[PDB]
Amino acid sequence: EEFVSVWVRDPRIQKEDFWHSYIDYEICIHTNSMCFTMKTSCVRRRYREFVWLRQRLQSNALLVQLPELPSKNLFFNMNNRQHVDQRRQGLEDFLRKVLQNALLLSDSSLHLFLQSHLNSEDIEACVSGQTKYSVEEAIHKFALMNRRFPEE
Amino acid sequence: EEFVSVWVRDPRIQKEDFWHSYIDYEICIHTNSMCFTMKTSCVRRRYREFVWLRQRLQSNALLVQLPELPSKNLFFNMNNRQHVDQRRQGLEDFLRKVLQNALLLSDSSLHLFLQSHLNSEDIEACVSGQTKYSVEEAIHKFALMNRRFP
Repeated sequence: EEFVSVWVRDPRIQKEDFWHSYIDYEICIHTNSMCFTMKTSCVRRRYREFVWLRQRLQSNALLVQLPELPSKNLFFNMNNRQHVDQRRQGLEDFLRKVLQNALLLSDSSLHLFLQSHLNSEDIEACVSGQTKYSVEEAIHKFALMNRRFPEE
Repeated sequence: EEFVSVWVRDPRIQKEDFWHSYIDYEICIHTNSMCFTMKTSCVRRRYREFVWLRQRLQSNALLVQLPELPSKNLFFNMNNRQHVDQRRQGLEDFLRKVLQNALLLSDSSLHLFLQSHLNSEDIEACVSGQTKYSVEEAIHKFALMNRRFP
């Protein structure tokens, strides 16, 4: 019987030796549902991308009540363990709830967010019909790159 | 439209401690079909397991002619680059033909052979209903273990 499971884990600093470092997380999906292209996926995303995601979803579903995100960057300090953990929990809760909703499950944005390398610009390009590649193509190409699959 | 692609590659010698040696191969599937559980898979199998597979398939589809397997087995010398290559080619051709056939595509044995770690004893157990886990379970657990998922 159909299930979908999601973990957010493994916080890591990025561009650490630059100005403009940021923290991102790993998002792992495991499902047996027809809804997803891949039954498993791990992808890395940061809070600002979750924000984009939330608002993208909100604007295609005016009547839907999106779940909360955890606290904003302004109130986030990576040296406070409790911060980084609260953020990860919150981002898990957010996705868990989102994924319980079939209308949202039907948004290619969410799928590309979860099962592709594409950033928000390209996601928007892709679901709006303006890229050479389809949504399925992008997802498959991510799995091949990501699983170091040989051949083609 | 739906596609399915298979490669057999990366022959390797397997040296269990003893005077025990064999070659196995990597079998990689890439598909976008609803027929398969996973859209990608890489698993390692050996010639003898193919032999098992072919007889198992033959016996659940008694009206289908199965493509042949490569036939030079006694002769075969795993230190002859060309022997091992001629094999892997044959095993690719075997699977490619097999997969073009929808009756065979609906045999769980094939799926477990391609998308799980289970060996033949367990495959048989599993498709017979004698294991605690289902077929879908075994395939999903393989992908999780294999993709180092938490």
